[PDB]
Amino acid sequence: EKKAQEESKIEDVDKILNDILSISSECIQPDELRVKLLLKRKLICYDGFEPSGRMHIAQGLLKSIIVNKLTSNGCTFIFWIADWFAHLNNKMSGDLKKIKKVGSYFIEVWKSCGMNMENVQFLWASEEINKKPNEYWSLVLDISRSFNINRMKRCLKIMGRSEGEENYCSQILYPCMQCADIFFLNVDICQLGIDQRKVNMLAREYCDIKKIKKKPVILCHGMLPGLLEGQDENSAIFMDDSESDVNRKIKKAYCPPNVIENNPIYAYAKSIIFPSYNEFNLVRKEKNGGDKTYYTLQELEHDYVNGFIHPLDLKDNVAMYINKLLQPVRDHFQNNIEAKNLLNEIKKYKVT
Amino acid sequence: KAQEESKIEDVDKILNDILSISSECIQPDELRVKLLLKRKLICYDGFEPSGRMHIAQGLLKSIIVNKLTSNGCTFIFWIADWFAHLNNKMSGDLKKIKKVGSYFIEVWKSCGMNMENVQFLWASEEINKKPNEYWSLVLDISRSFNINRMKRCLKIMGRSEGEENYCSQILYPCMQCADIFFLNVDICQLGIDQRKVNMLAREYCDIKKIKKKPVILCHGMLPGLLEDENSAIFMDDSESDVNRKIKKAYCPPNVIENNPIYAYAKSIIFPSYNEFNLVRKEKNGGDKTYYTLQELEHDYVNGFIHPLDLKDNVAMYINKLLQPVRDHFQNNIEAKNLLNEIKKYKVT
Ligand SMILES: Nc1ncnc2c1c(OC(F)F)nn2[C@@H]1O[C@H](COS(=O)(=O)NC(=O)[C@@H](N)Cc2ccc(O)cc2)[C@@H](O)[C@H]1O
Ligand SMILES: Nc1ncnc2c1c(OC(F)F)nn2[C@@H]1O[C@H](COS(=O)(=O)NC(=O)[C@@H](N)Cc2ccc(O)cc2)[C@@H](O)[C@H]1O
Ligand SMILES: [Cl-]
Ligand SMILES: [Mg+2]
Ligand SMILES: [Mg+2]
Repeated sequence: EKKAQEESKIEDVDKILNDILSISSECIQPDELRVKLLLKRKLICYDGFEPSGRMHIAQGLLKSIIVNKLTSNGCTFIFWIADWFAHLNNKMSGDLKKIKKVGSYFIEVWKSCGMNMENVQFLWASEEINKKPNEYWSLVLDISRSFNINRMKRCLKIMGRSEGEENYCSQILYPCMQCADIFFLNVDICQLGIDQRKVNMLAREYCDIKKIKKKPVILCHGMLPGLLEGQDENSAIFMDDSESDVNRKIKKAYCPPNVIENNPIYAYAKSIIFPSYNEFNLVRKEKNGGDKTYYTLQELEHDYVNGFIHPLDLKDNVAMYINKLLQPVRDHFQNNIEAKNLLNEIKKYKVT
Repeated sequence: KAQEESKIEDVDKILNDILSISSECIQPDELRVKLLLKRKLICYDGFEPSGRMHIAQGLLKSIIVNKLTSNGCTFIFWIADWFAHLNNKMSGDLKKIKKVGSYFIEVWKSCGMNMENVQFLWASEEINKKPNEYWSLVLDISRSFNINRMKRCLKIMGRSEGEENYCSQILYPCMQCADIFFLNVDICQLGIDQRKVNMLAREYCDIKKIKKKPVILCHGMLPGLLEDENSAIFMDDSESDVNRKIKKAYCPPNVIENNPIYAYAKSIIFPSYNEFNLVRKEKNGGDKTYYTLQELEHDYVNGFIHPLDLKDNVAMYINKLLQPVRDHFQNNIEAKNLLNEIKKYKVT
């Protein structure tokens, strides 16, 4: 009993570790993630969002699957409404009133994205920062003392900017603040897209500079590609798209036969549809011979390169399953009259 | 009647007194407009608690502040504690920075600034009272200027572009620029080494279409004593320290430019006594009382005043002006322990 209780505990951490890594395109030190799973408390994870218009399905549907996997494995998750960051980054022409409306719309979508809200929080940056402004801004100032300008300009990607354009001082303040959020929120796991990893590597550098041994674990998820080959409004599906809009965008999306690399249609099947249902039921023509079910990811790869999966069949299955997962969101913005007028209000905004 | 004619008399008199502080006031005509809107203008200067107080920040500041406050203005001493930490002063130790700040207040209250129209404000304390307004302003300023434009303000921190440029060197001038608006400052009265960030604040007004623009009233920099601790006189120097540093100081004959000894006589001693009594042996020219700066300058450039004679009187005058400060830190026990504490601090 005394020995058997140790063996089950070790295998318990091993399986929790392995399926947390399954949703990560890359993890900065899986050995550190195992150490954090051995602590008798829940791990704090977070992702941050600039309210700058309609919601990408990666931020609604893809996020719901990741947060569900983390909260079922001893983690709590924070949605960070980066309102002040969107203002600093000139989103919505910097209009703070519009940013807050888009933030409220994001929370309305997330609340009906099929997530489990028992261990999930929605926190607003400006609210939390002004609750403890001495601690927060002292962190920001101490981070600015630690890195030079060129080191910080390597984080431009986290705000969708580049060195080719005019670099405003806000592009130095922004990554200092995002880096400070990681410690301000006492985050254990930084669960953001790979486009944010530069500033998360910075936070780990800051721990070694300041001799902080509680370094955050970076658990970056891959970026869902654009629908067109080599990746405006038709580049991805959004949470408010209708059943007709999804079918139209998927129909003209890039889906090369017998090839899965850079295939956004297949990428939707692997990252969105499959983890939602834990299977993929490929329905086909009325008599040609379809309605087949898959169960793991490895057999999905082997059969698309095999030719048993036609492009029109994969696209129509992807488009159909995307519409099923989006229907709880459409139903909420149809029956709940207050959210319906909220959606109509933010759709009249001009995307900057 | 003739009561309107005496109104321009009062305004033009205050104009002349205030404009005498700076050699290049940014638009004197705007200053006259501010005085007609209200007499109680708000002036400020800001200080990093980074060690012992330079006499420019004590004896020279007192000359400037009392000129402004006697004309109905308010003067804010901005004890820039967070800026000193951001600039790596006192090894960034905030507890020692606060200690130096308290010592700065004790010097100022004993060298002519214990008065109702002077306020001692701490940066961290005031920012934390209205943090949403302050930091929103810092962020909006950062959105309005690019990196190269902000790196021009490096001089306000005592840095240069040839050294390693940290991100704190971008945040610092954003926060100093915000202070001008946060404090509702009418007149920025700082040394000319701070002028570039004040010009930035006026650019920010034109970008934001803000009509209330600050007037920049920058005073000249006292040159350094050398051509460390000996490159300047400090408010806590003893008589022997002042005499030693003056004697070994730079004082080129016939040349007043970059002359710290002549600068102390012209900017500190002459305004304090409305004269300069040059004590000399008869064979060296004999005692002479200077009533104007024009004759003082003419005599020095023509060789009538040898540098040794100027040094001896300047050192004697500096020691007489530091006497209220010394008596305060010698007699007041709590001020004595404060100075003794900050003396053993290492500078960085
Ligand atoms: N196609 C895709 N596939 C997979 N993941 C994707 C996307 C995508 O597409 C996009 F164009 F909409 N975004 N994301 C991910 O969603 C989240 C928000 O996105 S964001 O608004 O851009 N956030 C920022 O810019 C961050 N500086 C905001 C921020 C601020 C302070 C913090 O303390 C933490 C974060 C981040 O995690 C992103 O990685
Ligand atoms: N030799 C001299 N002759 C004539 N004036 C002199 C000096 C001298 O010598 C020196 F080395 F000690 N300082 N000053 C003047 O004293 C004051 C404070 O000086 S400081 O501590 O350096 N503060 C800074 O630099 C400022 N960025 C701090 C600051 C921060 C936020 C604000 O909202 C405003 C200001 C400023 O007005 C300076 O011009
Ligand atoms: Cl506030
Ligand atoms: Mg007072
Ligand atoms: Mg004599």
